[PDB]
Amino acid sequence: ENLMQVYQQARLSNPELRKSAADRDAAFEKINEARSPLLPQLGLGADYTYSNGYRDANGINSNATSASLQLTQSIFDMSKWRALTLQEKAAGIQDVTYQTDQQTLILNTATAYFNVLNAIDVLSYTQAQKEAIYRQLDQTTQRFNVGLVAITDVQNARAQYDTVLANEVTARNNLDNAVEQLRQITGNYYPELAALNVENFKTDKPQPVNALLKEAEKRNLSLLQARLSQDLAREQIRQAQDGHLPTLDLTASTGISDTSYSGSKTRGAAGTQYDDSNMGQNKVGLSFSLPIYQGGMVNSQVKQAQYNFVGASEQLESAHRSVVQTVRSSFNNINASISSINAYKQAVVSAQSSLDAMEAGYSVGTRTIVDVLDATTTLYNAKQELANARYNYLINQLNIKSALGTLNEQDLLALNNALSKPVSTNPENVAP
Amino acid sequence: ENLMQVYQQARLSNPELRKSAADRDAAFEKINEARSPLLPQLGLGADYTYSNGYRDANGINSNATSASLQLTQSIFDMSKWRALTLQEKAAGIQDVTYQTDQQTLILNTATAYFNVLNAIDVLSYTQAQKEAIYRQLDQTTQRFNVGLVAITDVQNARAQYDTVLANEVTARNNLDNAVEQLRQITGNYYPELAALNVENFKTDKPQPVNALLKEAEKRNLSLLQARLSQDLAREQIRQAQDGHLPTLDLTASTGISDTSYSGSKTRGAAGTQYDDSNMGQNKVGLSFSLPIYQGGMVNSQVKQAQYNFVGASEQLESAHRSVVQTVRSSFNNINASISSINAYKQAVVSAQSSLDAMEAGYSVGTRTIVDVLDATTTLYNAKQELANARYNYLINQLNIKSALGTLNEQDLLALNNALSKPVSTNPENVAP
Amino acid sequence: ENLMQVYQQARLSNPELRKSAADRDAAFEKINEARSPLLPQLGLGADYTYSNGYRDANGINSNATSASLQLTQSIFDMSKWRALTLQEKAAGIQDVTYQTDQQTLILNTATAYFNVLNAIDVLSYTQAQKEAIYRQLDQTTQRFNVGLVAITDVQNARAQYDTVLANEVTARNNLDNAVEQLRQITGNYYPELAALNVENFKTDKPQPVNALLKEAEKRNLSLLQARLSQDLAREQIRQAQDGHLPTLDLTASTGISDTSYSGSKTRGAAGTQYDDSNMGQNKVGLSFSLPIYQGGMVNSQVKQAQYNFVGASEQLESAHRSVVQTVRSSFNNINASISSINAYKQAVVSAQSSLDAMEAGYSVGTRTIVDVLDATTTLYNAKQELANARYNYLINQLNIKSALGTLNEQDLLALNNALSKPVSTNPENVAP
Amino acid sequence: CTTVTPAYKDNGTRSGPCVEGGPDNVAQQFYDYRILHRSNDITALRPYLSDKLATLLSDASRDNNHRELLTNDPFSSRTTLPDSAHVASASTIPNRDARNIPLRVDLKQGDQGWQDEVLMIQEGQCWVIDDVRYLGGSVHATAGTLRQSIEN
Amino acid sequence: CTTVTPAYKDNGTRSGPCVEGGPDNVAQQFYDYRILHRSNDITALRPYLSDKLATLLSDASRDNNHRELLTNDPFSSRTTLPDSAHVASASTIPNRDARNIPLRVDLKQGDQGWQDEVLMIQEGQCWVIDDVRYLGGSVHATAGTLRQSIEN
Amino acid sequence: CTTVTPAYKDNGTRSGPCVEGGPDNVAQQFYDYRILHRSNDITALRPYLSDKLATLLSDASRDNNHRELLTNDPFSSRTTLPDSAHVASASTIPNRDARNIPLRVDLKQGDQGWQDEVLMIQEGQCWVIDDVRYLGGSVHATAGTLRQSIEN
Repeated sequence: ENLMQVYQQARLSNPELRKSAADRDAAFEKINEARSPLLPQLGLGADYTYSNGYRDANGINSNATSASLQLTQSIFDMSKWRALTLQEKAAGIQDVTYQTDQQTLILNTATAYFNVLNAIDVLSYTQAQKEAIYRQLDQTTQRFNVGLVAITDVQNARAQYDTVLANEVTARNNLDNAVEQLRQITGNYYPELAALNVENFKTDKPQPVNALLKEAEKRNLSLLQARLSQDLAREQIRQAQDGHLPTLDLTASTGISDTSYSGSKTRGAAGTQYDDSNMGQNKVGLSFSLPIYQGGMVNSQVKQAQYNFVGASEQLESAHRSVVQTVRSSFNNINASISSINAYKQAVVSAQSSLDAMEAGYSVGTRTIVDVLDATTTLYNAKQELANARYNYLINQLNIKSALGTLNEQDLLALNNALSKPVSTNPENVAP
Repeated sequence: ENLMQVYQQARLSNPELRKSAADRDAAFEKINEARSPLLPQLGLGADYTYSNGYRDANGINSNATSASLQLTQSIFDMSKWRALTLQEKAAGIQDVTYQTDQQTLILNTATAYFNVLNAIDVLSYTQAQKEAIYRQLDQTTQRFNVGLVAITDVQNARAQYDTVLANEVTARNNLDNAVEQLRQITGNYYPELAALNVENFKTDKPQPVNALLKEAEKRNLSLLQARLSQDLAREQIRQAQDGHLPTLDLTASTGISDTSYSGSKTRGAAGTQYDDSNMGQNKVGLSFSLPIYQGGMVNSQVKQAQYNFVGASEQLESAHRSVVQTVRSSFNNINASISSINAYKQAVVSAQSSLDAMEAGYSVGTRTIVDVLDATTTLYNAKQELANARYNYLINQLNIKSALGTLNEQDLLALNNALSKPVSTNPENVAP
Repeated sequence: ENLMQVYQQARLSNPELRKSAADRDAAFEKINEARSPLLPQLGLGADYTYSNGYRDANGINSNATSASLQLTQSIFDMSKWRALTLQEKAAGIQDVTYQTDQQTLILNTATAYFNVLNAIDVLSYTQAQKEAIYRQLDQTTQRFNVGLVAITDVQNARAQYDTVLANEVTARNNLDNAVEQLRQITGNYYPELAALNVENFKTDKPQPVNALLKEAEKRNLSLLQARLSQDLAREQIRQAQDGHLPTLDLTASTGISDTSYSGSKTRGAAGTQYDDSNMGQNKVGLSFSLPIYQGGMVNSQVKQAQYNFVGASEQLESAHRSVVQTVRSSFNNINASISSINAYKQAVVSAQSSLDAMEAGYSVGTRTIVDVLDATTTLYNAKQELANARYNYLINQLNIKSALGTLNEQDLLALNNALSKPVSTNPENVAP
Repeated sequence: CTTVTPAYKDNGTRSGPCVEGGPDNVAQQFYDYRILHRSNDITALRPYLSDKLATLLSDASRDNNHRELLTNDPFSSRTTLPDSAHVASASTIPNRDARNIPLRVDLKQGDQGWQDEVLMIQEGQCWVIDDVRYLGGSVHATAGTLRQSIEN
Repeated sequence: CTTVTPAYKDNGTRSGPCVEGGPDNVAQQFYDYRILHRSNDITALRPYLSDKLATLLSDASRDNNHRELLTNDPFSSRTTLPDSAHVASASTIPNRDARNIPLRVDLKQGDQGWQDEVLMIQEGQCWVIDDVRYLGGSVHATAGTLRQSIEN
Repeated sequence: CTTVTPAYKDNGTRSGPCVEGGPDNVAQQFYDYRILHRSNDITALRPYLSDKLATLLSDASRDNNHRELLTNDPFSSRTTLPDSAHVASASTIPNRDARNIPLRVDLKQGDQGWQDEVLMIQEGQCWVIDDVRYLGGSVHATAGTLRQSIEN
C-alpha cells in the first residue's frame, strides 16, 4: 500500500468529509425553502360554530358551518427575492468551506501516512541501541566477575539497560499509536506500507515567492470565502434597506356557508330576517400595503447592516494579510528543509566513515565488538534523522501547494514516485 | 488532607459544576414550557371604540364597548407532541453532558493534587543542589585565596551559584502556583497534604484491551451522547414531516357588548335600525385546517432534516472511532508507565550505591565533602524522578477508568490507600 | 522607529480592532431598533375586491375598494421597556469587550516588536558561531593535509560546518518571519528599529501583591464584564416575569370605501338595500388585553430565567478566582524574571573574563586563533541570552499592568525611554 | 426547482452480489433471513457482507482459532438466535453522499432485549451491513465489535 | 406537570446556627443588625458568618496583628458604619444546586456611596455570608477581600 | 433618539491634497480620470494615491529598475487601459471607524474583463486609493499587489 491507494481509500470512508458534504447539500437544498414563499400558496379550511344569544338577544341560537378554499400569491415583494439571493450566496460560501475541508483531508492523510514510517525508523534505531547497551552491560558484568571494576559500575550499567528497555517499550507504543491514527483516518488496517526510495528522491528549488503570491492572491480558498462573505454582507445591506418598499398580493377564495337559526325569538314573525342561508362566494381581490414611519426600525436596521459590512471588510483585509504571511513562511520553510537535508546527509556520511573505521580496527585487532556496536547505533540514529528530514520536506511541498489553494490528488500522484519498496508495520516483525 | 477530603470539598464548592447543573435544570424545566401549548389557553380582553361617520354617513357617530372571555384548546396537532419529545431528548443529552462534567472535575482535582507533590519534590531537590553548589563555590574561593587557580574559575563558580539561586526562585514560584491552582479548583487553602507511601504502593497489570473495548462500547459517555443526538435527528425528521398533517382546534367565548348611536341622522325616523344595543353571546366553535401545496416548503424541510440525520450518523461514526483510539492509547500509556517505574527504581538504586561509595571514601579519607554533596544531589534528583513517575502512573490509571465512562469517587478511595504520610506545603516550612 | 511610533501606526491601521469597533457601534445602534416599537407606528393600506355570489346569492356581484390610514401606539407595555434596558446592558458589555480588545492589541504589538530584536541577537550569535566553526574546519583540513589526523576527523568537521550552515539559514528565516509578523500586525514594513539601551535600563521591585489584588478587584475588565452579565441576567429574569402584566393600546384610523352592486338581482325591487355606497369612517379606540392561565408558559420561563441567573453568578465567581490566580502568577513571574536577570548578567561577566584570558594568552603566544574565536562565540551567546531575559522582563511588566486592567500607551511611553540606539533589521545587513 | 449536485463522483467498487437497497430494508431482510433458516452459515449471507466482512469471516473460519465464536453466533450479542427483530428507521437517503450509517436494532428473545447496533455502508450502488458492535449486557465473547473480535 | 430533580445530594455539613434563609434577605438582616447596634462585635454575628469566616476572624483577633483592621470596620470598605444599606435583589433560588451567589450591596453614608460586594453560600440549608469584596474607592485597609486581607 | 460615539479619535494625519470623499465615488473618479487622459502619469494622480503609494511610486520611478512596469500600467492587471470601469458599490460609511475597505472593480476592455480589486483607506478625512491587487487571469507583471511588486 502506497500513498495513492491510502488516500483513495481515505476519501471514500472518512466520517469528516461526509458530514461536510451533507451540510453542503442541506445548504444547497435550503434554496427551495427560501424560494417557497414566492410560489403560489393555497389551502382548504372548514369550521362549525354554534352561538347562543344572551341579554337582548335572549332565546336566539345560530349554527353556521363554513368551508373555504383559498389561494394567495404575491406580485411585488423584493424581500423574498433578496432572501433567495442571500440563500444562494450562503450556499456558495458553504461550497467553499467544503473545498477547504477536502484540502485539509489530503494534508491530514499525508501527514498520518508519513508518521508511520518515522516511527518505524525510530524503532529500528532503538533496537540497535538496546543490543549495544546489553552487550556493554554484559562486558561490565564479565569485568566485575573476573574483577576489574567496583560494584557501582555494574549498577550503573544495569540502570542504563533498564532505561533502554523502557525506551524500546515507548517506541513500540509510539508505532502502535501511529498505526491506530492511520486506521482512524482511513477506517482500515494497513499491515504493510511503501517506504522512501533513496535513489529516486531529489530535492528541487521552489518557484520564486513572487509567483507564489501571484497565484495565492487569486486562488486561495480563505480569500475567496472572505470576499464572498463581504458580498453577502452587501446583499444584507440591500435586503435590510428594502423595508421602505410597499408590497402587493392577490387572493382568491371559494367559500360555502350553511347557517341555521333557532330559539324562541326566531320562531315568531321575523319572516325574512331569520332564515337558514346557503351562501356561496367566489371572492377574488387584490391588496396593497405601504408602511410609513415606524419609529427607528428600518433606519436602525440599515445602520446596523452598514456596520456589519464594515466589519466584513475588516475581516477580508485581515484574511489577506494572514494569507500573505502564511505564503511567506511556507516559502522559507522549504529552503530551511533543503539546508537541513544537506546537513543530515553529510552527518550520515561521517557516521558511515566512523563505522568503517571501527570495523577495520576490530578486524585488525585494535578494537572490541562494543565499539562497532556503538558505531552502528550512531549510524542508525543519523539515518533515522535524515529520513525524518526527507519526510518533512515532502510534507512541506504539500503545505506550499495548499497555501495557494491548488491542492489535489495530482500532487499525491507526483509524490508517489518516491515510494517504491514495501515494509511491514508489525512491531514484532520489524524488531522482535 | 488526603485526596478524598480534597475531592469532597471540590465537589461541594466549584463554580464550574454548578453552572452545568443549572444548565441541566433549565433544560429539564423547558419541558413544561414545551408542553404548555397543549394545555388549554384562556384569557380576557376588553375594548372601547368611538367611530365618527363621514361622506355618505354624515352626522353618524357610534360608541361601542366590548368585553370577551376566550378559551381555546388544540384537539389534534401532533407538532406540539413532537416538540415535547424533542425537548425531552435535549434534556437527556444535557444530562449526559453534566455527567461528563463530573468526570472531568474528578480528573482535574486529582491532577492538581499530584502536581503539588511534584512541585514539593522538585523544590527539595533544588535546595539540595543549592547547598552543593555553594560548597563548591566556597571551595573554589579558598583555592584561589591560597592560590591554586586563576580568577576565571572563581568567576565561573560564581556564575554557577547565581544560576542555581535563580533556579531555586523559579522552583519556589512553581510550588506557589501549584498551590494557587489547587485553591482555584477547590476554593480553599491547604497548608498540609498527604504524601505517597513507598511501601504501600504497588503496580498491577491492567485488564486486557479487549475487555476495555467491550466495556467502553456500551459504557462511554461520548458514544451515548452521539447516539442520543442521532435519535434527536430522527425525531427532527419526523417533526419536519409532521407539517403535511391537518390541525383541529376548539374555541369558546363569552362576550358582552354595549353600543350607542348619536348624531344628526341618528335623531330621525329610523325607529328600530338606529338604537343602542346591549348584546351578549356565548359562542362555541370548532376549526379544522388542512394546508395544501405551498411551494417546496415542507418537502425541502424534509430533505434538510434527512441531510441533518446523515450528518448526525457521520458524527456517531467519528465518535466511535475516536473512542476506540483513545482507549488503545491509554492502555499503551499505562503499559509504558510500568516500565518507566521499573527503570527509575533501578536508577535510584544505582544512585544510592554511588552515594554510599562516596560516603565510605570520605570517611576513610580519600574523598572531600563536595563529592558526597554532589552524590546526595544526584540521589535526590533520582528520587524526584521516581516519585513523578509514580504520580503519572496513578493519573494514567484514572485516565484508563475515565475512558470507559465509569469514573467516580470509588477510584479515589482506592488511590487514597497509598497516601499516608502528611507533608507541609509552605515553601519556607518545607524549604527554609 | 521606536515602540511608540510602531504602536501608533498599529493602532491606526489594524484590521482586528476596527472589526470590534464596528461590532460595538452596531450594538449601540441596535438601541434605536429596540426603542422603535415604543414609538407610534402609522401606515397606509388600500385594496380592491370583486365578489361573485353563488347558490342562494345567485346573480349577485359586488365590487368594493377600500383605503385606510392607521396609527397605533402602545400606552402601557412593560415588555418593550424591558427590551430597551436589555439592549442598553448588552451595548455596555460589548463596550467592555472592545476595551479588552484594545488592551490585547497593545500587548500583541509589544511582543511582536521585541521578537525582532531577539531574532537579530540570535542571528548575530549564529554568524559568530559560523565564523568560528569554519576556522576550526580549515584548521582540521590543514592538519590532515600536512598529516596529523585521520580522515574521520575531517569528515566530522565538515559535518559540523554543514550543521552550522543549516542553523544560520534557519536563523535568517526566523528573523524574516518576525519582520513579517510585525508587518502583519502593523500593516507596514519597518527597516530599522530602536534597540535596547543598557545604560538606561534598570529593574525595580513591583508593589506588594496585596496592592495589586486590591486594584485588580475593582479595575479588571473580565470581572466587570461578568458583573454586567449577571446584571443582564437579573434584568432578563424581570423581563420574563413581566409576562403576567396586561397590555393597553390606542388605535386611530381614517378609511374610505366605495362599493357597487350589480349582476342581476340587484336590478330589481331592492331599492335602497342594494345600492352603491361611498362610506367614510374616522375610527378611534382603545384595546386592553389581560392574559390568563396559559399552561406553564410564564411560570416555566421564570424558572428558566432564575436558573440562568444562578449560572451567571457561578460564572462571576469563577471569573474572580481566575483573576486572583492570574495576578499572583504575574507577580511571581516578574520576581523570577529579576532573579534570572542577575544570573545572566553574572554569566556574561564570566564569559567576558574568559575571553580576555583567551586573548591575552593568544597575544603572548600560548594560544591559537580558534580558541579566541570560540571564546567570542560563547560571549555572544551569553549576551543574546541576557538581552532576551531583559525583553522578557519588560513584557512581564506589561503583563502585570494588563492584569489590573489599566494598560494604555502611557506604559509604552515609559518603556520607550530604554530604546535609544537604532539597528537595521535587514538580514543581509546584520550578517552578509 | 433546482437539484443538488452530489459532492462525490463514484462511491463504488462493489464486487459481490447484493440486495436491492434500503438501509433499514436491507438490515430487516438480513435479520429475517437469519431467523428463517436456523443454520447461520456464512456462505449464504454473502449478499449481505460488504467486501471485507466476507473475507475476514472466511479467514477466521480457516484460521481454526475462533471455532467457539463462529458456532454459537457471530452476528449477535447472544449465543442463541432471537425470536423477533426490529431495525431502526431511517427515512430514505438523498443522492449518494452517505456512508457509515449505524442503526440500533432491537432484538427480542423470550421476554428479553439487547438492542444491538449494526453498521451500514453503501460500497457501490446498494446498501450493505458491516461491523456489528454487540451493544448489550452479557456480551457473547471476545470484545466490542465483531471486526475487533476477529481482527489480528 | 413534572419537576426537576436536583443534581446534588447533600450540599450540607453545617455546624453553627443561622437565620431562616434568603440570600438578599440574610444580607439585609446582617446589614440591619450592624446598624441597629454600634458595637460591630464578632461573637454576636456568628449566625451570619458561615463556618470559616468565624474561625478566621477569631484567630485574627487572637493573633494581635490586625487590631486596627478588626476595630474600625472589617466588613465594609469604609472605616465608619454606613447610614443605610440596600442589598441587590435575587428573586428566589430554585432547588439546592446553588452556591457562591455574589451580591453588590449599595451602601450610603452622608452623601456618599461605595457599592461593596458580598458572597452567599448555602453550607447546609440556610444562606450565609462570605468574603466581602471591598468594591469601593479608597478601600479601608489591607487588600481585596476580607479573606485575602486576613489569611496568612 | 440617541447617537453612537465613534470609538476612535484621530484617524488622520493627511499631508497631500485629496478629493471630496466617498470610497466608491473616489474609486470611480480615479478610473474616470485614467480613461479621460490616456497619459497615466503619477504626478497628477497624487490626490488619489494615499500617502505612501505616492512616495513608493516616485522612488520606484527613480530606481530605474521598474521601467517596464511603470510604462505599460501599474494600476491594472492588463498592460493596456480599459474601455469601461464599474466600481462595486458601498452604501455610505457611518462615523469614522472604518479603513481598509476593499472594492472589486469590474473592468471591461473590448469584449473582455478581468475584475481587478483596489483598497480604500481614510488617512485623514477623505477616501484615498491603495494597494490594487491584480485580481485577474494573465496578470500584467511582477506579483500579487502593486505594493509587493514595487517593494524591496
